[PDB]
Amino acid sequence: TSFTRNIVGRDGLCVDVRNGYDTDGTPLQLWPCGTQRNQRWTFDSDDTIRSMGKCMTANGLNNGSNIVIFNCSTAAENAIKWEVPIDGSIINPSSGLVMTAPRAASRTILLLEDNIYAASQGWTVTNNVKPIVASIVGYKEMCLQSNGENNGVWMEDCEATSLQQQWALYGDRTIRVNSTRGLCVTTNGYNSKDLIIILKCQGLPSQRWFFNSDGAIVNPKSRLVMDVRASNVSLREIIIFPATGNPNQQWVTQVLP
Ligand SMILES: *[C@@H]1O[C@H](CO)[C@@H](O[C@@H]2O[C@H](CO)[C@@H](O)[C@H](O)[C@H]2NC(C)=O)[C@H](O[C@@H]2O[C@@H](C)[C@@H](O)[C@@H](O)[C@@H]2O)[C@H]1NC(C)=O
Ligand SMILES: *[C@@H]1O[C@H](CO)[C@@H](O[C@@H]2O[C@H](CO)[C@@H](O)[C@H](O)[C@H]2NC(C)=O)[C@H](O[C@@H]2O[C@@H](C)[C@@H](O)[C@@H](O)[C@@H]2O)[C@H]1NC(C)=O
Ligand SMILES: *[C@@H]1O[C@H](CO)[C@@H](O[C@@H]2O[C@H](CO)[C@@H](O)[C@H](O)[C@H]2NC(C)=O)[C@H](O)[C@H]1NC(C)=O
Ligand SMILES: *[C@@H]1O[C@H](CO)[C@@H](O)[C@H](O)[C@H]1NC(C)=O
Repeated sequence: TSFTRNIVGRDGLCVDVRNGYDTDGTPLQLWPCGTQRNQRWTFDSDDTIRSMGKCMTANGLNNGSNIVIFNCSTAAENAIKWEVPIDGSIINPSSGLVMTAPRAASRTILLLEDNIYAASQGWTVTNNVKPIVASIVGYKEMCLQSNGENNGVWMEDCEATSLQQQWALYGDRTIRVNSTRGLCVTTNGYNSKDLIIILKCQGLPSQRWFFNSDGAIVNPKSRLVMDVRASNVSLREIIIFPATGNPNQQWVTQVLP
């Protein structure tokens, strides 16, 4: 079967066929999300992703190769097949390379690159082109809360009026301070017990997260998950740690009004 959606990525911008041209070889880029046909992507059971009747195509299968639109019947078969890993990557199976936005700006051209699980490599296939705004409820039914740039995140009693408990879940798989959307939940390293803080969004692997089906919030590069340190909310420390399924690693999003 087939179905059509937008594809939201870095900084909440959308995958867009540049200038709305359908000529073979036209690059894909980031552009602010809308309803224009050059942002509407049809996913077919043959693993093609189509816009304006043509296919998302790797113009080469090397690190740094450009991704373009191209006639689906004349492109190389290997170059038009894509899958959508549950962590939000868009992968070309033949090469193993993944769709990447190398800069945050509008008009950045999308490339196939080595998978480093970067936030620049995160995408969401959806008709809602706005970030989802939610509280993140965890251990002891408390809420995850921001506390400024460079500072730790930590747990507090949930309050409908606390803006610092309000998170924008962006299409690039970043978790952002809703009121200050240039700031990202960031692990301060990839090792167990590294602290989770807020830092300027930079596309990094340390800023990419995945909400899995076991109630964990996973950092794909490290493999490790958000953890209320020592099950002790008074420490005011959230770390990354291996997944245990314990109550201090369970989370659920609660959509905000
Ligand atoms: C695949 O392409 C990437 C983008 O060109 C390479 O990473 C980039 O390497 C640049 C130096 O050549 C570096 O200044 C860029 O910031 C970096 N981009 C990022 C953020 O990944 C990548 O090169 C590998 O990784 C980089 C960071 C260095 O460690 C290089 O020595 C590595 O070769 C390319 N991968 C390969 C396998 O060449
Ligand atoms: C993809 O490239 C194909 C090969 O060049 C195009 O099919 C060819 O379209 C020609 C111009 O319309 C037509 O004279 C040829 O007979 C046909 N060739 C073959 C081998 O089918 C194709 O065009 C689409 O498909 C054809 C069948 C017609 O329906 C066209 O009007 C379609 O545009 C190219 N696809 C696209 C979307 O451009
Ligand atoms: C989250 O932050 C967003 C962005 O600042 C807030 O959305 C703005 O809200 C005002 C008032 O309703 C609107 O007029 C703007 O159009 C909104 N902007 C955007 C870009 O969406 C939002 O209210 C915040 N809180 C929640 C719960 O979503
Ligand atoms: C939790 O952390 C606080 C703050 O550091 C500390 O005073 C308290 O003793 C800890 N509780 C436990 C059970 O370790």
